[PDB]
Amino acid sequence: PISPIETVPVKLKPGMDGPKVKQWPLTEEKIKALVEICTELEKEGKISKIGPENPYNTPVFAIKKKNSTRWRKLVDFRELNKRTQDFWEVQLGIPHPAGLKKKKSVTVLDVGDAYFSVPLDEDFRKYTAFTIPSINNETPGIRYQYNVLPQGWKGSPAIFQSSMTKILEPFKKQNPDIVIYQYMDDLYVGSDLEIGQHRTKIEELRQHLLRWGLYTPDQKHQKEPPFLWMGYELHPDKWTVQPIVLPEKDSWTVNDICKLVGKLNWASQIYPGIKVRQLSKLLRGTKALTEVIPLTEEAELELAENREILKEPVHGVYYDPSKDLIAEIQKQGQGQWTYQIYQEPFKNLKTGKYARMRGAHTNDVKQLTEAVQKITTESIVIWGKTPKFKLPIQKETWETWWTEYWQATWIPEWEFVNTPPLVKLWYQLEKEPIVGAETFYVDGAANRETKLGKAGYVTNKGRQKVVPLTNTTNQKTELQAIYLALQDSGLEVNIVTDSQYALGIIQAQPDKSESELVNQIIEQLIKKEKVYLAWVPAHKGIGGNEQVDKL
Amino acid sequence: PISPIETVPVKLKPGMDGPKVKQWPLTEEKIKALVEICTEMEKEGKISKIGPENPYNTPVFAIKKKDSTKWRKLVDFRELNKRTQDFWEVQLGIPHPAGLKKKKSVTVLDVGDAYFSVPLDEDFRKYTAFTIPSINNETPGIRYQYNVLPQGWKGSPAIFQSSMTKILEPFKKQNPDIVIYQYMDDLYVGSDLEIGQHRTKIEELRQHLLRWGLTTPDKKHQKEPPFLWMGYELHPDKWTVQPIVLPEKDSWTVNDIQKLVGKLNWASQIYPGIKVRQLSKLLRGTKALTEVIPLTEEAELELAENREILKEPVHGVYYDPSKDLIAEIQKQGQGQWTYQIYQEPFKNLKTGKYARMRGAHTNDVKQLTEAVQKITTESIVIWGKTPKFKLPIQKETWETWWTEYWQATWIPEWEFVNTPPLVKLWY
Repeated sequence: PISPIETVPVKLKPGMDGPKVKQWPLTEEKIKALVEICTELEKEGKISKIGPENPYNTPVFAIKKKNSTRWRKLVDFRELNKRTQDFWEVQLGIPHPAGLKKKKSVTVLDVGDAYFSVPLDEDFRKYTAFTIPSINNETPGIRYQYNVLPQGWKGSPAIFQSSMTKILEPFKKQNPDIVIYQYMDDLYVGSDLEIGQHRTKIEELRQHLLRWGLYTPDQKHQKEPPFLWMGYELHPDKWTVQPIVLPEKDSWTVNDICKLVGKLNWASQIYPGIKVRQLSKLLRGTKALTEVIPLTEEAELELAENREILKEPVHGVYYDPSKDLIAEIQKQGQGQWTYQIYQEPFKNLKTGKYARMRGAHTNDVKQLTEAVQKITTESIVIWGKTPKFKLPIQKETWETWWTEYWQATWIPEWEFVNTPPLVKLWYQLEKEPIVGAETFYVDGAANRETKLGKAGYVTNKGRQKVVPLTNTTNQKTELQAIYLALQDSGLEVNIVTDSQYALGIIQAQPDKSESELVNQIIEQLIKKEKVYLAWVPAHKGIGGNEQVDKL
Repeated sequence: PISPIETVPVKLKPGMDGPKVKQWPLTEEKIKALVEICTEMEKEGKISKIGPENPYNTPVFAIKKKDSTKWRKLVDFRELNKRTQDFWEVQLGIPHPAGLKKKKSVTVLDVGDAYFSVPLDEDFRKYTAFTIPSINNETPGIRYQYNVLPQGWKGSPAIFQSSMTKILEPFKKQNPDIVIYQYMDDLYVGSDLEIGQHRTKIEELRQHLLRWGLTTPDKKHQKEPPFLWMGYELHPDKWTVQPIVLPEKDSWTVNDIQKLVGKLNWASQIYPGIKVRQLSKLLRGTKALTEVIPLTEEAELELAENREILKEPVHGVYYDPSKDLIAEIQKQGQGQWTYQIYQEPFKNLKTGKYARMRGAHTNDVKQLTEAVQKITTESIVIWGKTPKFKLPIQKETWETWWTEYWQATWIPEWEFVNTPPLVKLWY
């Protein structure tokens, strides 16, 4: 039933105009199915007929369920959605079950269908026009335009969520104690009443909606745990995510890979790692919705990663606002981190892993910090507050990094957990030059045009090395020189360089890098007893640095 | 006047659209506050609930002013301001009070409340949309747009200039020596009166304004033991610059002269009159670092001459009000933070060293945050313009907690940089 609720005024992007796309005939059985559906959808008031001064259209489609000989209208809105105004998405992620408190009585209503019942602004209506072919091209054509939010349109989700909100406004203030989450198709309702007074409010609310055209299937006997909500199974003192299975097939069409990314974008939020780059890219062009598109080498690879990603159950307990929030983090190795957020020991609210960095040179203490940061934000989004941290690092290790590191850095209040592998700095550079250790004056250069270069040093004892290099850069050679000096040196050494690039890398105390060279340096530095790096400008002729290179 | 006066037509800069900034997650404490604040705001018809058809959005949050118990809604209108027409309404006019920075005392009063009386152009309103978040995304955000001039918006002060001066007229005559400059939602009132005489003239001004509609922050008490009343009560007299110096000790090692010639080579970028040759030819030879190499070869020549060059202001350096100020902060260790403001690289208008809270302190973000606000306040008082900060912090570290220690009603422009080995070059 078309709601008597005010319509949200919609507009087309400035300058742009309604869709003019015209479709081609399909099949006799389909052109006949459409007519039958369209006499059904015209019955109530969802859609209407027009054919005089409507000069727009949108592609039309009739598919079938692989379960029965039934065909339903798919209308392709990909075009209109490009010329339709943006709506602001007032959602900063999707609800997380672990952010739910327990309720004696819980019901989940089905409003999947309610959008078809919310009216569409009158003016924007003429742009939802679509026309179906004719059997053997007999009749001129059937022109239809929608009266309600069309399935698949851009603003359907936004205007319905917005309308559902206003409709619920009165009922939420009248019953300030029952909690009502609304996320598209589901409607979570939970109160701490006995089953019956709650079943009353339920029908009481099932009527309030009916009063505004929103007819919600009669299933208030959804008191039969578990309850299904948003892809989660809500048990009495536990919740589990229903496993998601991605369709694995031979050939793929535009409609299929599109529908695939759709559900992936869904799982991407419950599960981490879901990457949808390689796939979505196969939507190039204005290619028909039902046209087979071959999955590239990355598309089959990416679908494989995602598939093994969500291959296990996820579980947790509910939130208790009385108790504190504890988060614990462990170093998994190979730049991987694990964590658990709980209130009671071993009864986790949420668990997860953290994924290194998109840079080059890094370090455990740093890695750990970003991890704390990620958890803090995630916790504030889910619970509204930062959690207490249990970390595998001494208060002394952090004090050393927090004072010798040149960038502001901070970690909330934490407790040290004595569980290996502990995180620590693997070496410290010396602050003062070392007396008695041989001083190496390193340097290295390269020819940009031929990529050929050389790195070497010249110590005080008179020692001098010079190795020729193939396909390298000035930065690589400058680091290689630092490397020579460190191979050909005792337990203690002094290195003087003209490379500011290099000074900065080694001075940030990396313990793992992308550059094999840098790693070899790391590996080397750990083996030393006292290292001292010193900088001095170049082409100024300083020390012996000027008397290093010949070429 | 809140009277049914006509609105001033306002437009965005050409080819630019409204803001579409994401709302960051807030804590339950700040959400409940924003909710309470906004329910009253609309109850009085100053903001209005809006739908999803309004695509724009600016980030909103709460803080406490220095030493306060009252939450204050703060909307990050940086993007909106950037996209809003630069109002010709007395912009070059009211040339910044070059004497404001010269006074003994300067109080800062929050007059942003005045804005809530002048209506906002109905066509501009949609661009002031902000969203209040939900814990766990329980519900969609709570959305609103402003029906009146908003605090934090660059046009609120511009439009009100006209009735602001008309209220300051009686005061400015009775007290011809008191200087008053306004920046955004703040009134900067400075005098040369004894701190007691000053506070009296401020409470007088407060009351006057109060008699003309606008409310200002109260001067409740100063009982706070941990010294928390030194804010919003400036003393521009003590503002001193930080000179670039050189080390001085009896023995001089090879290393010392390398960390001396090096530092000086960089300094010569600022002052083209620094010779290095004397000390470079004294470093000749692949010698050991710890080797105490005689100061000789007429080293005291430049070593003491260049020590002098670092006592004269930079040649050609002056403030050009037609370009943004830039600010760089360096972490020096031990609650120490040095900084520089300039408009052209190496032509510093002012170098400094945020030192307050230089004690053993645990929180760098808190310190840098307070530093940024002190440097921002000094720029207002000196040049009447906030600078663009280059912050020595990782983007994510900063965004996770800066609003936890913010008390300014303005927010400057900032970016993130990875400080190199140039920190020590500022001692």
